[PDB]
Amino acid sequence: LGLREIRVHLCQRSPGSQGVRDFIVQRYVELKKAHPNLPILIRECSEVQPKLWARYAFGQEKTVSLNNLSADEVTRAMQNVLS
Amino acid sequence: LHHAVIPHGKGGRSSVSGVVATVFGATGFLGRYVVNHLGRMGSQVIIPYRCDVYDIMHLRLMGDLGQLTFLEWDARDKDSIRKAVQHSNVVINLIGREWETRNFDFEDVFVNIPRAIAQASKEAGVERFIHVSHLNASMKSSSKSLRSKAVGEKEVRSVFPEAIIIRPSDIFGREDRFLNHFANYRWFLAVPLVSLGFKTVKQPVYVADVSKGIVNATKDPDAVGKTFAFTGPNRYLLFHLVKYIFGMTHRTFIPYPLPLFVYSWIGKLFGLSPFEPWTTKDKVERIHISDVMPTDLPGLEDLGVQPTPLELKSIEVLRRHRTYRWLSSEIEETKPAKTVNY
Amino acid sequence: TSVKPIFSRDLNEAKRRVRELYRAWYREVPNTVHLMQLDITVKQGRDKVREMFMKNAHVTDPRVVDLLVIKGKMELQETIKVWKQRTHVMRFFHETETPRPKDFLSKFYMGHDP
Amino acid sequence: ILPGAAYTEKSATYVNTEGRAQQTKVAVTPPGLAREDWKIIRALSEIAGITLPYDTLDQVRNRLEEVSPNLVRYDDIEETNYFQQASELAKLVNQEVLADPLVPPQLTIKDFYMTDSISRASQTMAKCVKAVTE
Amino acid sequence: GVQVSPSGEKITHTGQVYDEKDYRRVRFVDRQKEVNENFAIDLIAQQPVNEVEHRIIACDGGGGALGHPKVYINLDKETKTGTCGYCGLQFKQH
Amino acid sequence: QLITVDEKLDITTLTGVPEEHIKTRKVRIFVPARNNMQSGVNNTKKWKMEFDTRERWENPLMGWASTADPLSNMVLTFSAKEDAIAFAEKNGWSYDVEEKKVPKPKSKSYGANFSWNKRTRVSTK
Amino acid sequence: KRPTVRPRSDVTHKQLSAFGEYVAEILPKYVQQVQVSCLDELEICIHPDGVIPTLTFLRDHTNAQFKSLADLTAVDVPTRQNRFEIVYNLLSLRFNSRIRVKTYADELTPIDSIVSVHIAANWYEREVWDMFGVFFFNHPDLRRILTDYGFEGHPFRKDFPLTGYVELRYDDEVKRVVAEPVELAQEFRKFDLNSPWEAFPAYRQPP
Ligand SMILES: NC(=O)C1=CN([C@@H]2O[C@H](COP(=O)(O)OP(=O)(O)OC[C@H]3O[C@@H](n4cnc5c(N)ncnc54)[C@H](OP(=O)(O)O)[C@@H]3O)[C@@H](O)[C@H]2O)C=CC1
Ligand SMILES: [Zn+2]
Repeated sequence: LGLREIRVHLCQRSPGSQGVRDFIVQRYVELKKAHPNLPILIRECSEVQPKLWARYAFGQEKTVSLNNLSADEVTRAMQNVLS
Repeated sequence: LHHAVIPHGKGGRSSVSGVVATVFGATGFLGRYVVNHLGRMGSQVIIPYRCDVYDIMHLRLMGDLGQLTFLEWDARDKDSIRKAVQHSNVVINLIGREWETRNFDFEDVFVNIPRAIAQASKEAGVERFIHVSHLNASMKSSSKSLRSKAVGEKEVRSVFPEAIIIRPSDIFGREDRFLNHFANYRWFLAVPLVSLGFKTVKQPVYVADVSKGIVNATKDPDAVGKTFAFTGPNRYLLFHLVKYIFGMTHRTFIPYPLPLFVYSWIGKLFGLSPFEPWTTKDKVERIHISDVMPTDLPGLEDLGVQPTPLELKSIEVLRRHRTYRWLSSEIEETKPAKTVNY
Repeated sequence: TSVKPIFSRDLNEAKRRVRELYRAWYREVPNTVHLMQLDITVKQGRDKVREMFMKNAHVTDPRVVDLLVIKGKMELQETIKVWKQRTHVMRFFHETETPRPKDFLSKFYMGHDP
Repeated sequence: ILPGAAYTEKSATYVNTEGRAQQTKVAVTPPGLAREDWKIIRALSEIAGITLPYDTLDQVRNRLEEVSPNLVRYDDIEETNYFQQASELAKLVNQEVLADPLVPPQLTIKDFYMTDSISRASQTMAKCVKAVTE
Repeated sequence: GVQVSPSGEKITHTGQVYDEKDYRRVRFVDRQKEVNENFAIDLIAQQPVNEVEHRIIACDGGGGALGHPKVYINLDKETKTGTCGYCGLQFKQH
Repeated sequence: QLITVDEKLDITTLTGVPEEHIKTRKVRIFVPARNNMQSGVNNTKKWKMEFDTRERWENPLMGWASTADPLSNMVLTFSAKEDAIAFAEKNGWSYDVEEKKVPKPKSKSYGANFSWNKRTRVSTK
Repeated sequence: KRPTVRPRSDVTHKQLSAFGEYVAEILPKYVQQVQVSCLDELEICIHPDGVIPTLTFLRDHTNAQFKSLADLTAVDVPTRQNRFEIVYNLLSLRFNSRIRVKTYADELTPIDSIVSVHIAANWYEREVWDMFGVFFFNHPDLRRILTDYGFEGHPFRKDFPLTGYVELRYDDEVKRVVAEPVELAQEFRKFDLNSPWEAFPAYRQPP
């Protein structure tokens, strides 16, 4: 029911990961300040479709497939999971 | 839990299961199969024996290098029991004979010895002690054997609490004394029965199902103070059971009435033979005792063994009683017996 | 791709051979049980024949199926004649091995197997 | 007490300081009734109603893939970045370093040989401590 | 030089014995655990330490080809006594 | 003639290995590491293929090490990684590959031992 | 002079080398890589489809009367995609020479039989099948010759464990010899004996 921790996957140089990587350098700083006790376990792999895994109260994981989503498009996608 | 006893391997020979066992009836008929299922997996079975070293020869199979240790003992003589039940973890007492000898009564084979094994095991420090009685082991009984086992069952438990009292029905098998008995009545032109066999119900059980039950009784954490009754399915009627034995053993079937008073005295005559008698007054009564229902006891299903029907595993033992012109017949041509819930 | 054939133009043609070999076994179970004194009944013998086929029903390579059929005929030849005795025929039924469990918890209790 | 298996007794994925995931491989089966570390939690789940999904080891590696892709990549190092963002969030806090000299616990070689349960239990490592101090 | 363990069992020259509670002791019931009573630690110590003139002395089993490979010991140490590696003999000088 | 077959080559049923050693078993394709005690590199150059180790226990009688699996002792040598992979997939075993670890060429000069201003100066000989 | 090194009769190297070429250009459709070893023995590698023409030729031809089939072996090499390298050793009794003929195979690529040409192959011809699983076309009987009647395996394949997958023992529960998975009492001790030094520089394989 209540969000416990988010985690995001993305590549280094893959063009598909663009937008996730543009997201961090603009909106990551603001969010963590807004939610000090919400671990956003961002992890950076080599080749992987970007994902936004979310963890909830009991055993429950909802995930998206935010591949080739613009930087602003990620902002709404994750803001959806927060609310 | 000594590190040696800890189980190991995938289960089989050359393995360890921590079931160091002293079987006191290995030389017999049920003991052969109990040792096999202990030795098939990894178990060091100590086999006390008094017979010839030749009669125990067939038991040197069914066990890896040094998984068997043969020791001598005399039931009357104390201090040979303790020497055998000392290091064991489970003691399986299968001692039992169906007739009196010059030295041993039924009291001295069903009551005294189990007490000596039981007392010598509790002091020794065994964890379990599996005992075998008969299902019809009521004190209010007619057979001399069944009544003695009733006292032995109570006396074993009093000395050694938390014993496992196994109560099989009449066990049938290859070298048995149930199907090999009725099938041997052909040597007389007919098969005498009491009341043509009606009013008597038998619930035979296969040996492997019994031995599987005994072997799993030394593993399952529960069943440490319980009393089982390995009956098996398909309660046949003695007339229908014997008629079926001759159905597989394509010989004949000429049952006729016979009072139990004459059919016991004739049986008492065969009991005079110095050798293994063919029949005895006590075996006449056991064959003609209705088997109680298993309702108020756990049984095989509550222990992890599937009872095996008689029709499936009857040709294995009754083939040797067939003659040429009937040796190659199969299970299909027998019209199996009819079960009765009476 | 581009592999020479062996007694099979395509899978359907090789399925006919398997169906030909099955008809050879189903007609044979009732003769072995009697010719050599087996303790099984014919009804359950044919079940094992069918079971040994479903063990290999997931294969789709035409070449593999032909080799499976070739071996089966050899297995049948050794049984049509009594070259393989009661010891060998009853080896398929696995009447002694303990049924290996499937539940993970049962595997965890005994042994280190996965 | 639920006995597990040591690092020489089970296939496990350890990540080192560089972030380079590496795989142990079984050399000796664990002694006695000890079982693999991850098997106990899976078995412990099934007794309760938690019923953890994955059954065998290869499925647990699939689970590690979802939680963190880098773990399953063996002998591969991820060119991590984004240290700027961590530094910017670091400067926000208003804590002051204590006015006390910092001294590592390991100042002399005698403290090297006893630092873990495995080394502590060993008798060779205990010989070295006896030799060094003496 | 055989010593009996508290359980009454005989300890071999390798120091082995089965505990009182070990089930593997059954094999010795009605039989015996043969142990060689001529230990090797004790017998080699009862030999006298040989004294030689050189600082490097050879050692072989004694018969030449019937002994052990030709080795050379260094006898400069005075606190200890040089020991042949194959046979447990000892050498000193002076 | 020829046939069309796009399905991956698969001969698990022909070799007749029991199913208990097909799915569960794991295969390791690697180039064995040089025994660091020796400085020769002949043990390498050949891709090997072991199997996942299984339980070994002391025999209750002699203390010998007894096993319950037949594949433990088997090691197969291959010329190149690609050939080993085909064998693993062809027989249906699961496989994992550890990439070759060849030493990086190093610049050893006897003259660096005796340098006028660098720190490479060896203090002995 | 050199009592250790074997005497080298180089005459029989020239004779074999001349004959290998003679066979090479008199049967080009199949012949591949004829070679002669130090030990003066010829070796002809044949495309598998040419086994009958090559073996029939080398028997009937007047200048090559190889009528005796010494043996028909098979070498398993998992490295190469065509594993099984069937070998034919032949003998003449006329020219007093031995010639080896080699072809490749695979567990899904059978080879034509030779019992038509050399009846000696018949039993050797099954032995390969029983031990390597190399099916052979046009053979009359073709059944296992060596292994038990119930091996679902091919023992000489390098992927077959030495101890095997099954052991036989006697059981009283069923009163017949039964088969159970193998559990050795003492595991076979594989000795890693290979030395890490180039014993033979003449066979170096550059990277
Ligand atoms: N129908 C059945 O078979 C039934 C069997 N049971 C129980 O099963 C157990 C064994 O069945 P089964 O084996 O068929 O009977 P057996 O007579 O075949 O087994 C006899 C065993 O007991 C030993 N034994 C008998 N008397 C003595 C004695 N006085 N001193 C020492 N050892 C002795 C025998 O040793 P030796 O070989 O030297 O005689 C042999 O090992 C018995 O306890 C019996 O009550 C229960 C119900 C019915
Ligand atoms: Zn010496």
